[PDB]
Amino acid sequence: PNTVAPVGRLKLVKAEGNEVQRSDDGLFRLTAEAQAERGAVLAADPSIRI
Amino acid sequence: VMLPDGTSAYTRDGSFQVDQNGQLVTAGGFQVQPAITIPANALSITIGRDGVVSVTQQGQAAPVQVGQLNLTTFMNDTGLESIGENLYIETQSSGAPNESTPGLNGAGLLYQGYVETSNVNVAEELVNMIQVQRAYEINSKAVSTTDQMLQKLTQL
Amino acid sequence: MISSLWIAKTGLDAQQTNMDVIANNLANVSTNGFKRQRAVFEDLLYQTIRQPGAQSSEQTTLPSGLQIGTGVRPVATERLHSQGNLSQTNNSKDVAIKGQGFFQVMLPDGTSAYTRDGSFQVDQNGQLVTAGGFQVQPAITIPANALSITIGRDGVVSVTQQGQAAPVQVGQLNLTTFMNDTGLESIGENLYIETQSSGAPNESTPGLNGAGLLYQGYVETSNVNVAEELVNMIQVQRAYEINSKAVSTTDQMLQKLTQL
Amino acid sequence: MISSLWIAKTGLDAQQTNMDVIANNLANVSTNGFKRQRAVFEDLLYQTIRQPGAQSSEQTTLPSGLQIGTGVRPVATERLHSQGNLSQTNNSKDVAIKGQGFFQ
Amino acid sequence: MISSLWIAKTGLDAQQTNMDVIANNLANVSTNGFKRQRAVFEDLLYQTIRQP
Amino acid sequence: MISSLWIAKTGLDAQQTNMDVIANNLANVSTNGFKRQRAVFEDLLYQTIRQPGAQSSEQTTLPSGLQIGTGVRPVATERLHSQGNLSQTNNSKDVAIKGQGFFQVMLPDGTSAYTRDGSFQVDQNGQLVTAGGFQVQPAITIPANALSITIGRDGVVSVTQQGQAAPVQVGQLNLTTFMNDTGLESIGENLYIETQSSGAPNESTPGLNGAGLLYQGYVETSNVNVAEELVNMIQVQRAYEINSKAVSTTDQMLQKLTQL
Amino acid sequence: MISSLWIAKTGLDAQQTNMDVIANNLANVSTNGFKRQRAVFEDLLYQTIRQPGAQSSEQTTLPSGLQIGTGVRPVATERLHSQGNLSQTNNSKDVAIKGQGFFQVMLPDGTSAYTRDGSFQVDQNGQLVTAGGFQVQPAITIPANALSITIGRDGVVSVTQQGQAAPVQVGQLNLTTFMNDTGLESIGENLYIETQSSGAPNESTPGLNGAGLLYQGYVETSNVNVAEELVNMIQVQRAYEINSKAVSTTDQMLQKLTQL
Amino acid sequence: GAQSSEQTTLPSGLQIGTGVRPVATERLHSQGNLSQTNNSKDVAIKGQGFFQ
Amino acid sequence: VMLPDGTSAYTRDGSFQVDQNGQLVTAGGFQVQPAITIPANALSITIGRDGV
Amino acid sequence: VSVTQQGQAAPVQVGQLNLTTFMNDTGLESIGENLYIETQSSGAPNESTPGL
Amino acid sequence: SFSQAVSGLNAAATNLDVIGNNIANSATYGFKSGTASFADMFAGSKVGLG
Amino acid sequence: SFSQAVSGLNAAATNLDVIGNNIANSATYGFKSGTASFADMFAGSKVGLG
Repeated sequence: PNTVAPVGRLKLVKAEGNEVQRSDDGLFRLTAEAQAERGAVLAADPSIRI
Repeated sequence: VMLPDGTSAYTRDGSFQVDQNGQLVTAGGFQVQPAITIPANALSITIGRDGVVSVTQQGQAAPVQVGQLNLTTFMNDTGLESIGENLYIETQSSGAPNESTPGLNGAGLLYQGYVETSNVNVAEELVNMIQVQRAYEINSKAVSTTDQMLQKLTQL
Repeated sequence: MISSLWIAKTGLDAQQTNMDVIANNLANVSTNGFKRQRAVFEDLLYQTIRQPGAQSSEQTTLPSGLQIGTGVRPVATERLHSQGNLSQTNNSKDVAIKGQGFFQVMLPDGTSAYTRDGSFQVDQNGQLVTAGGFQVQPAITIPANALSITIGRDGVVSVTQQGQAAPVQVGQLNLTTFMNDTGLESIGENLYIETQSSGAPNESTPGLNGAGLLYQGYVETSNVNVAEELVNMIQVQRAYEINSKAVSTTDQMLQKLTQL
Repeated sequence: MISSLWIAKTGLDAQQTNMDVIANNLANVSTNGFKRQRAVFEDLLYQTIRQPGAQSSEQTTLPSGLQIGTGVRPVATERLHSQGNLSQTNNSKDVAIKGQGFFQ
Repeated sequence: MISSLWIAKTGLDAQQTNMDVIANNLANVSTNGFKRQRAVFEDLLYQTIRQP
Repeated sequence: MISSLWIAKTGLDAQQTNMDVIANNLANVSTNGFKRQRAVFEDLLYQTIRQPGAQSSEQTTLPSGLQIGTGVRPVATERLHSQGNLSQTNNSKDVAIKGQGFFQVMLPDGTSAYTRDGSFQVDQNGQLVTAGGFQVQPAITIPANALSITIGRDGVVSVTQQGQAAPVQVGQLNLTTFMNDTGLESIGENLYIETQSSGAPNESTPGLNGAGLLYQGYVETSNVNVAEELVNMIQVQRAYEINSKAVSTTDQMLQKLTQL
Repeated sequence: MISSLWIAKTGLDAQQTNMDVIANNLANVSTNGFKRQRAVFEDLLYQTIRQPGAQSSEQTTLPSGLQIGTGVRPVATERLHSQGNLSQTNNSKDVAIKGQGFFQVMLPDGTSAYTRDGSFQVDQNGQLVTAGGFQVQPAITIPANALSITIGRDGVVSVTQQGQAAPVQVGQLNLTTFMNDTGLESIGENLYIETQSSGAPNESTPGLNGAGLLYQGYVETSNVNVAEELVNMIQVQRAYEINSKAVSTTDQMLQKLTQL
Repeated sequence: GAQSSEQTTLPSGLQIGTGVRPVATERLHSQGNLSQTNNSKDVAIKGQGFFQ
Repeated sequence: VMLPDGTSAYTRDGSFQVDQNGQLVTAGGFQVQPAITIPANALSITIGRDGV
Repeated sequence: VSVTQQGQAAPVQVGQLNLTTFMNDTGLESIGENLYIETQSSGAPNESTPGL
Repeated sequence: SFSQAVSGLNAAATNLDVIGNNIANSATYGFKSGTASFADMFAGSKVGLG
Repeated sequence: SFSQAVSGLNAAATNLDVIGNNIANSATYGFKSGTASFADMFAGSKVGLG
């Protein structure tokens, strides 16, 4: 068990209801207005805990 | 203690036995580190306060030193991983196993002829069983109340 | 069907094993050259759940995570090979060991067993046998009209004949010593057979190489100390009672689950 | 019905046999030419469980496995054929033995 | 009820017989032409649990 | 989960601690230079709820308002440093203390420990050591051909050699006195070490400003009074009974709430 | 399974050891050249809990913290080396020592033991031997044609032959003395062997630098005192019974708890 | 012992058993200890015979 | 474990028996690979920590 | 927080465990993992030495 | 600790046997008295056997 | 009371041994008789030690 080492970090984002839209396959994606202001890809929020 | 695969585990159960080639091993057969080999001409084995193992052979009026019992001290004892048969392996929360002589560098002493027993307090466990049982009976009632509320809701 | 039930069942079995060892020790108080037994217990498996030492944050670690243990199991039974108190039976045929040696006898199958019991008899052929009729090795044969048998401290067996002022030697009682005396396999009848964990049989005379000295007319009583057994009976009874209470608590928990 | 109960039952029987031997020795104090009895016991069978010396890993053996034993059994009752004290009754017909012979 | 109890009771009765014989011998010291008694005992039955 | 159960659990633990102290005191009856221990308890926290002394009404205050207490906890175990009765063992090396001093020994680690037990022996080199082999300081060296060792009331150790009418002084036994004698840390083995609550070790001659007088051929037995221990055992058993009854009563109450 | 049970299970064992020592001393009340034993005890572990002297506040220390202790352990049984009373049994082969020396005897295996028993015999070859048949050193042969044996206060053995007015010196008996007489290892048969705690065997002549004097026709009896052993039995029996009562009280306490 | 497969057999199949029954009550015909009742009419057997 | 058709399946049920030609089999009768054959004069079978 | 070192009759001071006190403790935000974070209704976290 | 005391009892019985035999032969020409000698049975020190 | 009484028992035994030694040396030229002197062993003044 001494071998345990970090490998990668999950990307955790913060988005409200008014910014995301459910695509046809059930996966949420950024709406047009919200995407235009927050950019194409959402930057990971360091304050998100899982 | 040295495991068959070669990785070292750590134990506090001090019941040892001599195997067929001498050698002090744990009751499960794993050899204790470091090596003590006890010859056949031994009459009595004495393990001193500082872990020195002396063996008295017939004729000799002076005991012969055989080996040293080295104690491994961790800085975070509770972080060890319990691997089962009275053995703990080091983890990232209990790194740097420090070999030391017993009595030095904060290490403990050795008493021969005595074994450390379990520290389980019995009354605490019984009161805790009482608390656990009644708690599992109050959570089950909460489940039943939620079930009844759902049944009444979906019935209309 | 529930973890606590299996754990408490293992605890009950371990305490029953302890009581079995206690009863075996108590039933053999009068047995000559008997060694008391002790049970050694170990923890069972440990469910890992959370890994202790895992990375909780980028610069913090998880100290001592969630390890859930299983019950208990006995590791092994170890004897206390120590010198028992001697008893004078005033018999020329009874020999006692003062050190750490064994008598070697021959089983009817031809293989050799080892016994510390010194209650010997003489068969119709005159060979020194044990109480069960197994022949000591070597065949310490005895002449027809012996008046007295003298077994010295070093295993020399002599017979005093009539009209002869010098005793005649009819054998040499030897002792076998092992690297590990606890590794000998008990077969009953106060007999121990060789195993691979008991080293090798080192044949030697009484007084050299560590082997013990022989006393004629004495028997080596059992080393069972009663007071320890009584306190251990109290311990076993109370631990069994606690584990039965735990089983009962699990039963009530499961019953409450069933009612809902 | 349980192993420890059988072991204790055997121990009780062995001690009762020892008491009978002692009582028989006491009842024959006044008998002439009586040799006292002594009972010898042996330890009974062993339930093996883990075999002592069984190879646990590829190289390490298991020392002194779980040899749970059964009770005890008496092997034999042996007489002590030793010369008792001679008593003078001053009778022309009473005879006493000095050695290790028997009348036929 | 128990073999030991029967054996010990038998031994008691035998020693009581010996005491009675001694008392009768002592009571007739002054009698003329008296011959004093002596009791002879024997071992009772021997159960063969294991045949020698 | 319920307050009364925690309070009764604390009471049970305190009574078990008291019984442990009693058993430790009774186990050391035959130990020389032993002092019996007594545990002292304090009640736990008090829940505030209604602050007493508050204004019950514009012109009046609440007298002794509603305080809810928690269980009990043990503060400390104090020794009773009193002179045990002397026993004559008629040995030239046994030394007993009549007053309030301690002997000083050196542990193998180089530190200094303090013991009141005076059962002394001599090693293979001649120095006066205790039963555990620890060297009494200040080092007292007994020479090879000693005929009698005399230890006086003031701590002088003299050896009378052959043919010499005068005795040869070979050391001087001093006693160490501490301001707080109960504050020493007992490490077992009849040994106490200095802590910061036990002041500082003041060396003094045995007969001076308050060190005790040394008696040769005497040993100081333990001060354990056994009848008091039996009565206290009765008391502890009854208190544990009552606390267990409180636990059982709380158990019965929660059952009715579960049934609700 | 509970602390007080272990502590009272150590008390029982220590008192049983004390009874064993007393019984062994009383059994050997008549053996010549016997030294009686004395068992010494010491405190076991002391669980720290609240550390004594711990800094509770920044200026107030905690005096004599919660030091819950474990039971008792015996260090050893030490031999009380004192001069037993001499008895005049008027035989030329019995010699008694007046000081603190030992006779040297050669064991069959080639090593040397040391005995204070003076009952000497002569074997068939004419050598002085111990009653157990072990030959004395440095070998004192006695001719067949011996009329009287004279062993003086200096250990000189002289034999007067027939019709000769002058005695013939046949050897010189020497005494071995040790730095520590207690550390010798007793091997039975009134024999002690050298241990590293007993220093080295210093051979000396009887009257010089510290060997004792030899008296012919005298036997050194044991130093066991019967009345003191009786009183010690009465006190050990009471202590054992009281510790058993502690065991019983713990058993009763554990009963109520489980029943709850 | 039935053929579980084309080349294998079924070891120790499913046997469900019923309870327990008493077979027989046997007597231990051994020699009991003797008691002396001081009676000219009472007789005791030493071996393995019966009165008819 | 070797299926009747010859392909290998995998099990965690550790309740094993031995059939009439030696050989370790499962409770259903399927033979376990590798092939472990216990002899007839066996007095005790020990399965070690490392599968020996 | 003081610790005992071997041979050192005196304890070594390691640190002070300070307690943070809020004015309206009931206004704290419980974030889950047994932690409270300050909320505008529970502002002004005042560190203090316990007891003072 | 029972065998240890039993051994002492046996030794005392042997001593008394010797004393009684010596007394019974108070007037017996050519009789030489007997004396019993005892030795302890220490096993490995620290424990007695009788 | 079992250590204060033992002390008195031992003192009486010592006195009786001295008396017996005086008696045994009734006919011994140049012998001087012996006597024993005893003193109490008080501690505090409320606790006697024998």
